[PDB]
Amino acid sequence: QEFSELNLSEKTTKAIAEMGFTKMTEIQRRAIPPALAGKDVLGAAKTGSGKTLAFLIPAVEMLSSLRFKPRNGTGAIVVTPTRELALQIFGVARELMKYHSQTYGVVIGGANRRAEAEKLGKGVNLLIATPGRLLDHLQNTPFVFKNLKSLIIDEADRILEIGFEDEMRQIVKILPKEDRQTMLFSATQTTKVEDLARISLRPGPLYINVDEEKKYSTVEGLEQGYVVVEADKRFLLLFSFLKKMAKKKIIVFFSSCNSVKYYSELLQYIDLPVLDLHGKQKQQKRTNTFFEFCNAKSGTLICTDVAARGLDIPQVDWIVQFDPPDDPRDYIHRVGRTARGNNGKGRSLLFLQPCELGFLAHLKAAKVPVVEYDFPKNKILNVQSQLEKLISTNYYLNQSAKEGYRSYIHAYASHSLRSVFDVHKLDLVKVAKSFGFSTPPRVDITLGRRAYGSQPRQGGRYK
Amino acid sequence: GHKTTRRVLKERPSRRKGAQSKRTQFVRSLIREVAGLAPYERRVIELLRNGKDKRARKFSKKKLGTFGRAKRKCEELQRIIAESRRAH
Amino acid sequence: GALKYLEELSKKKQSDVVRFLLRVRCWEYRQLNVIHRASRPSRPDKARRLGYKAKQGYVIYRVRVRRGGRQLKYQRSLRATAEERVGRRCSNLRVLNSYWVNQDSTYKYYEVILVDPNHKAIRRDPRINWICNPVHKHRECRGLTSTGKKSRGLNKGHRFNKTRAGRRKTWKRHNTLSLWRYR
RNA sequence: AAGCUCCUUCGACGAGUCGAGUAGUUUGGGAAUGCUGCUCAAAAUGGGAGGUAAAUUUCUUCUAAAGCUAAAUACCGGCCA
RNA sequence: CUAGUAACGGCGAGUGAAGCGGCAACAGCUCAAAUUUGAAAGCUGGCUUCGGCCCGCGUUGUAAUUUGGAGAGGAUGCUUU
Repeated sequence: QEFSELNLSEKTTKAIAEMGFTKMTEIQRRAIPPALAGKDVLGAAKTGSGKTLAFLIPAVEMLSSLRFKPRNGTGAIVVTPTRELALQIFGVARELMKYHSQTYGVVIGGANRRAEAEKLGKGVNLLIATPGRLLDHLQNTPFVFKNLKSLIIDEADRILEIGFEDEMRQIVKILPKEDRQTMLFSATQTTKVEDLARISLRPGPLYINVDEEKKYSTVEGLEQGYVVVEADKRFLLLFSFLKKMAKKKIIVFFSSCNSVKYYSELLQYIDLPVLDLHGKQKQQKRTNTFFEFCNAKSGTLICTDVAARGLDIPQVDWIVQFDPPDDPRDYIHRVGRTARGNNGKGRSLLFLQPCELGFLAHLKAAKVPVVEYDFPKNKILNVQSQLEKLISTNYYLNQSAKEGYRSYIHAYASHSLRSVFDVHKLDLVKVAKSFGFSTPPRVDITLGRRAYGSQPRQGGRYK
Repeated sequence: GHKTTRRVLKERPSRRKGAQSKRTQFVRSLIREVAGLAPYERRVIELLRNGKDKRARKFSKKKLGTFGRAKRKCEELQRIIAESRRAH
Repeated sequence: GALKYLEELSKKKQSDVVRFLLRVRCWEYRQLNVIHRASRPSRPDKARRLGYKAKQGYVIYRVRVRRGGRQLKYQRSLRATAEERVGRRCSNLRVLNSYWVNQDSTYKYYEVILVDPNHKAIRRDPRINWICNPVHKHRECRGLTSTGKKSRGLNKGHRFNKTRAGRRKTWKRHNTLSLWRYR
């Protein structure tokens, strides 16, 4: 079944046509028609099937059909575990509402609280949010959420894994329940996921299964290479690598889309040709770029690890993890298997600072063989002075460097493995020198006794 | 009494006319170290370093006029003692 | 820049730096004339927030005023007495404002920012040339400065019922028998 | 040169002043009604003023210590009518 | 008009407001707390053939931008002199 079969609005059909999507996966074809009918949806699809459109088409259709306005507040709320997933969904929603007069916005932990408060006060019809910041804005900021008709919970297994259980309990308690359609998605099925589906969804769900049963998570047939490099030289090493492994196939993973955009512009100026896949471009541009990379003899493509999680990775010589991996288990097992390849074995290199070496101990516990890569100091192409002159003289590159630095710091702060990757152990001066700064720009890393005679409160109203 | 549909209001920029700003906190902390202490603040700090918190609170209340101002001053001087010990 | 730090320092007047500086200055001012021209403000943050500009036509004048009662208390503030004495010495200037700079056992020292209304640098500036109008002749004598506004009770509210528009005008309004034509 | 919109960026707001004690003066007004003199002397999700027996000070409403400004108002004096 | 009400008082003499409501008239603004910092861009005087030349003030801050029911910076596309 194709997208023209359902009687969508002409604005939504035109937007999907511009994306280039004419055929659906199983999860879209099996979720969009029941969700347009008003039924709550329980899903079992993984990241990369196309679940984003599967929960964004009914929300956009509801917002357009009820004629929502910015004075009406939030109509649909999409809760995501991490900030980069929220930004990917925000890019998809920006592409989807190209012709829709409805507003869309993102609320993520680590951004400006006052600017987000003003954005919510002005009116955001589709709100893609992170649980802690969403709860903070729901509790302490004045904005309209009384006309809520759609609550999408995406990737609930990861959110329950990070520790947002009580946050989602208060979120479901706060949010209105009458005439609200709930769509919850999770790649696994645990007891906490069942509890969340019980408190959130109505008594009658619809359980849809799009998942491969032959997951090859074997812990022996693998080999993960790593290189220990200090922060202030990290990019330089990558640049040297990306100039020495020319005439080869390299995939590079970054933590954020903003750093991908910054390094794309940076490598354009520093005469190293690359290809970029970040969520600020058209979906058509991204598909054409990935198709061109898939049918090339050489070249390097830089993208986000969560952006290429749902991507058919071709045969490449090198898979480089420049930034800390968002999902270390998934990274090691699945990305090492896609790095080894169907034919002659490629290699999966991981960039480690000399403060995250405990990851190696984790690789000792999982019984995964490791390979250490060293590099001579004299073979690093030193372009640091040119980089600093470029950052100091170019206003657009300075802005991109600041955005990439902030995105890297915030993604490092919101990390599942906080023991291996701790922001407090990071030297901000050195990593900003890696981004090309003489001084590190200002960022927020974080973002007894009871009273005498005090008995617990039993009455009164606090707002 | 009468039933009307209450609106959600725009956030007032006059709200919190004190300081949640980090720069004013930085300036306040730097000036404290540079300027030094008042004689009564030094007496309160020498009582707090000896563990005589009750006398310190009474002295602060007597020389400030309010129990809340005394509490705030005693917490500020205890914080100064804590960072002075940390630097020591 | 630096004026924020000076404002925070001025808010700790018994700290060691400010106490030392206040005592040394008090000694010097005590041995000077009662009303003497000050080359520059000793408290630039305070003068700047009161409207002093480093421009030709602006003058600082330090003045000492004997402190204490007049048990009849003088209903006039010591700061008002300072502005009046300076305004008579500089009868060609307009008193803009004044502020406390020091206090001793027998005197309280104040600095008065004055403005020359005949200087062309003041007459051409739309931010200050309101003082060039003849309705602002001797503002300190009619209770039109900050101390005058405070002592006349010119505030909004139920606490200032009899003084918010002028005490004597309110008394004359309340004590007037209004007889209309058709009674 | 200017207005608006948007936001993965920011947002500095007045101190010998508030306030406490005390002596006068003033007001219909001890939340001292206001002012002044003396002694002590602040704060930063702060401060001021109110509402409320309602279960603890819940809530409400404004930003002091810098400044300008026509009209409606007064008028035994000035130029006239 | 409230209202000779509230409130205060050898609670005697008495003293004595204000919010709301109707009307007359209506008008809003300027600074300080920011680094112009890729350029003191600001101003008083004197000399003039009046067109532009000197000394000085000022960086311990003169212009522009901003004044918290705000604002700034980027981006953005219309609309204004």
